[PDB]
Amino acid sequence: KAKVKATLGEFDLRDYRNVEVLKRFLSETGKILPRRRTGLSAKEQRILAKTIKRARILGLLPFTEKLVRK
Amino acid sequence: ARRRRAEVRQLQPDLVYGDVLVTAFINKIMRDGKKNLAARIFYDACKIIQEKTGQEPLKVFKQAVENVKPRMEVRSRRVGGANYQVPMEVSPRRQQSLALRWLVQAANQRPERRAAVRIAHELMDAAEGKGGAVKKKEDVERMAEANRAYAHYRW
Amino acid sequence: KRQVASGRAYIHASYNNTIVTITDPDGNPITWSSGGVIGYKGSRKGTPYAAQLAALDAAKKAMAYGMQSVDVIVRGTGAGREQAIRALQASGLQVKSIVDDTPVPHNGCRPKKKFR
RNA sequence: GUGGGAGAGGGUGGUGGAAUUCCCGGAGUAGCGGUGAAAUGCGCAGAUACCGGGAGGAACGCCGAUGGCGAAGGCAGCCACCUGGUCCACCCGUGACGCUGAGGCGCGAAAGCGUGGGGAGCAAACCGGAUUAGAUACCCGGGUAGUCCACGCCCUAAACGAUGCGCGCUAGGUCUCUGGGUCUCCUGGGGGCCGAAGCUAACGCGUUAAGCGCGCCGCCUGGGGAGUACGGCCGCAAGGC
Ligand SMILES: [Mg+2]
Ligand SMILES: [Mg+2]
Ligand SMILES: [Mg+2]
Ligand SMILES: [Mg+2]
Ligand SMILES: [Mg+2]
Ligand SMILES: [Mg+2]
Ligand SMILES: [Mg+2]
Ligand SMILES: [Mg+2]
Ligand SMILES: [Mg+2]
Ligand SMILES: [Mg+2]
Ligand SMILES: [Mg+2]
Ligand SMILES: [Mg+2]
Ligand SMILES: [Mg+2]
Ligand SMILES: [Mg+2]
Ligand SMILES: [Mg+2]
Ligand SMILES: [Mg+2]
Ligand SMILES: [Mg+2]
Ligand SMILES: [Mg+2]
Ligand SMILES: [Mg+2]
Ligand SMILES: [Mg+2]
Ligand SMILES: [Mg+2]
Ligand SMILES: [Mg+2]
Ligand SMILES: [Mg+2]
Ligand SMILES: [Mg+2]
Ligand SMILES: [Mg+2]
Ligand SMILES: [Mg+2]
Ligand SMILES: [Mg+2]
Ligand SMILES: [Mg+2]
Ligand SMILES: [Mg+2]
Ligand SMILES: [Mg+2]
Ligand SMILES: [Mg+2]
Ligand SMILES: [Mg+2]
Ligand SMILES: [Mg+2]
Ligand SMILES: [Mg+2]
Ligand SMILES: [Mg+2]
Repeated sequence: KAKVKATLGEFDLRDYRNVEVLKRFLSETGKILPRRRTGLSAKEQRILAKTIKRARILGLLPFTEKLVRK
Repeated sequence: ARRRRAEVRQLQPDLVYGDVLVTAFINKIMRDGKKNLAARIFYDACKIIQEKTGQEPLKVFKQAVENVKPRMEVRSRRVGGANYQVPMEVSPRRQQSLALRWLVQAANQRPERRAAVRIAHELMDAAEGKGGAVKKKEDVERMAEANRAYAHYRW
Repeated sequence: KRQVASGRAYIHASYNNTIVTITDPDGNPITWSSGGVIGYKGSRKGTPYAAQLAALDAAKKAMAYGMQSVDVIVRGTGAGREQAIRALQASGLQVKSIVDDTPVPHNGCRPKKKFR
């Protein structure tokens, strides 16, 4: 399976307003994806998590979602 | 059978029909090791069942044993306290054994005086779809379709 | 007396019971059923067969209301949490979609001693 | 000193969503809950389930790790402000200014105390239901103090790495966090795992020493009696030294 960073450009991990790329790092639900599927380093993941929470509080990223086909 | 599969005994064929189920039924009739008396019982019953109804005793025997074979039963399984009755299907070999046992036990639970008469009338009733053996079979099947709520305990 | 023709179906399954509430596309309920609505009384209500029977009974009451297309919402976990959806699929109601919306907190309340 | 860096380090104020409970409303019947089974309990004054709205308290899912920070206790949503510690590179400045540390002083999980707030959920005591030979327990239903906040006390612990602090010396290999570098790698500084020499009663330790040395502090001298008695000091008390 493909990791998120493998298929992506040279993007800003500190931009909480870019929903297009931050949506890639969320799961089918609103959960943040683990490093196994994001292909990020520890520092990169640590920054991404905080930017994702920032975007969430601004109503740009979903706090949680609903699972399908279950 | 802890180690092996307990290979099934292959009964000898029959001298009159040449069929193995007849020999198995004759064994089920035999008691105290008297296969001669049991064979005489079964074959006088064959004559009686072929005369009182003008059909061949072969296919009537086969159809009766086929009518008595059940398709489901219950076994007790220990789960969370006292055990429960769990339904399940039946092996063909066990279907054969249970059918013949119910045949003999319902034949000897009959009022008829002579043994051969009991055997003949029991086979007739079972071949028609009624009688005591088929009643026990349908009670076994009524155990299924009833406690089917435990269908997730099949094992 | 409603003729709803379409709606949602919520399956709340626990380890003590499973209940099905058939509702309309804007949230109000139409009918419902459970393991106690049908004959079972005690722990028998938590078996998958009771969940199947409850789903089927609720689906038939929906037929009485005139339900054809159904969206499924699932909350909780227990025996027959899936059997309810299976019976609901084969009940005669065209299943639109299945959704698991089990509410999980963000670590807000302190559980009972059983749950720690 | 300069220039960079990582962080649930601390304090203050703000702020977000999920969930529980409760209240208002809509729609909707006959049970829900709970257990190995059950019963107490709740429900026709309309519950449970579903939908919308409101209130309030407490805690921060995914990220999260075998991770990080702190002297220890301990510290997880997000934002801002105030502030501590620490690491690296540059080789710039002072020029032995160092190490330890009896007493003292400060900090010190939880529970507990006092005054005043707060109170969803949980929950000692307690009230019931079961189970059992009995149930004063485990299991179920309720439920107060408390848990939360402000301020002042309390000074205990498996306060654990059961390993005091500092410095130097003594094979490496592997995983990792964070810096620098001419960036298959090297070089620092933390977190693990194997294992040289050596150590150990053995288990095991082994550049994060329980190895080889040095400095300084604390403590030990058979078990029970007993962390008891008396005395002193501290404390509102419980009690602590
Ligand atoms: Mg139940
Ligand atoms: Mg912090
Ligand atoms: Mg802080
Ligand atoms: Mg209401
Ligand atoms: Mg009532
Ligand atoms: Mg009542
Ligand atoms: Mg009443
Ligand atoms: Mg209130
Ligand atoms: Mg985790
Ligand atoms: Mg700082
Ligand atoms: Mg110089
Ligand atoms: Mg000089
Ligand atoms: Mg010192
Ligand atoms: Mg001192
Ligand atoms: Mg304290
Ligand atoms: Mg306290
Ligand atoms: Mg108090
Ligand atoms: Mg409670
Ligand atoms: Mg209780
Ligand atoms: Mg009693
Ligand atoms: Mg020493
Ligand atoms: Mg580098
Ligand atoms: Mg540290
Ligand atoms: Mg190292
Ligand atoms: Mg050796
Ligand atoms: Mg070792
Ligand atoms: Mg050393
Ligand atoms: Mg030693
Ligand atoms: Mg002492
Ligand atoms: Mg002594
Ligand atoms: Mg003591
Ligand atoms: Mg004295
Ligand atoms: Mg004293
Ligand atoms: Mg005094
Ligand atoms: Mg004491």
